[PDB]
Amino acid sequence: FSDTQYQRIENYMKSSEFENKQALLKRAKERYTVKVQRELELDELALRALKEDRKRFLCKAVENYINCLLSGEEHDMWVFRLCSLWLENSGVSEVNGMMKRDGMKIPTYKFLPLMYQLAA
Amino acid sequence: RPNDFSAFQCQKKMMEVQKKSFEEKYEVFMDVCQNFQPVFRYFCMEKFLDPAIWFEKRLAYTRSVATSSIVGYILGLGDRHVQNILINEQSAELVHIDLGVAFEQGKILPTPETVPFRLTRDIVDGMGITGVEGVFRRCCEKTMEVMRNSQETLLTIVEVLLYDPLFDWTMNPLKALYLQQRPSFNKVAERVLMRLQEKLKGVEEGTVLSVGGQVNLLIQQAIDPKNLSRLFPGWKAWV
Amino acid sequence: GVFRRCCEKTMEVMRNSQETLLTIVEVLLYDPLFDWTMNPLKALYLQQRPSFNKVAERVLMRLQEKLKGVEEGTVLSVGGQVNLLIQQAIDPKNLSRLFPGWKAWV
Ligand SMILES: [Mg+2]
Repeated sequence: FSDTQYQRIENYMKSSEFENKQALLKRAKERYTVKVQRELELDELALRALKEDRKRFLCKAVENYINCLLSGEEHDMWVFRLCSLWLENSGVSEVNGMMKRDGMKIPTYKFLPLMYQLAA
Repeated sequence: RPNDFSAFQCQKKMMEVQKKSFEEKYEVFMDVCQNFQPVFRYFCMEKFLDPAIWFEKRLAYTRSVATSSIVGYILGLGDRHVQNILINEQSAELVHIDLGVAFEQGKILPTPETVPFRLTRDIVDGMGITGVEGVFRRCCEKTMEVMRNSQETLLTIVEVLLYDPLFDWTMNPLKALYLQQRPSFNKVAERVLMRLQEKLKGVEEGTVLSVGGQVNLLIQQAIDPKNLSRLFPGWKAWV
Repeated sequence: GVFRRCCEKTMEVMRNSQETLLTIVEVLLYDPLFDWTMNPLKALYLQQRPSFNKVAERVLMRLQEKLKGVEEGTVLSVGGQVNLLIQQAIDPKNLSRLFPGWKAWV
């Protein structure tokens, strides 16, 4: 569920509607000045809130995936998702911290199917 | 409800929280909704004293709301505030006016609209004790089945319209600034057509949904308090 | 007989596990050392007779469409998709237009 929400937010940020909204704001940028500046403040606040929500969802999804992999062996195939949420978010310090603390307790053989992708 | 908050008080409370965080907006909206209860159910009560006529008018109102909601969602109708919707005093049916904003151009506004249609507390309260669980949901499902079964014709009509040279449907900064005041074209047209084609099928957020599932998703998005708290105060979410 | 039923069963299996398949293909396609895109030199070598991000995203989109019933924009069942694939594979007009090295007549 956390991954679904995170992917929804990411897809919205990658959508063409977001680009159209940003382009409309920039076109409005170039007593309209006060209103344009106010709307720029508003959309900056919205962008910061969206980024915070994305970070929270990503962290929750990563930690729950690690816990699921630690719990049992029936869902080992989901390890591909975990690395996919890590290799694409190497900049985020929380993901690296969660990996370093907990993912080193995961049995190593579960990482064998994607060993080619880690080494690269 | 003389003891509740007045409309002016609710408007003032919601306008002063615009430049704040989302949790503060949400808590202010919830507090306003706590002290502002729907009273629309009396509309049919004081105009039709005969129980049979009252039942008929209430059913007609519910069916009109369902049909208008589904059709407006399909066409991406926006700017559905209290002054743009009329109710007939004889048939108790809704009429929609001021249809300038359509095809989801309301989501490009600086304060985007995050609801498919207007399903606020007064609208649901006007439906009876059951709410949106009886006639409303079934009528919405029937209308959506009709729309899905005739998708090719709808795409054809919208394709004919969107390429009309004199139809100015795209949002521009001047219109955006005028709409919200407080006291390449080919790519856009193709994307709008793609979104409409996705709508007329079950593809929501990339997954195929049935008519019932799509109706449930639309209803739960329309009445979601977090969605309602984030809209423009002029839309009057608490009403 | 057996061929169509087995194809339908395999396609049902693929459809029921689409999320995992998208995840695996996403992991692979962004591997820096995986050179899967076509280049003019490889194209010229393959048929001799005697932005990366956009391409990867489009390939992922096409794969996601494949693992559902979306063929030519319409949703198809497993049987319908299998029928479409079979009729495309054996179509004589399709076979006549391929490279002679593929040996369509064989
Ligand atoms: Mg008006």
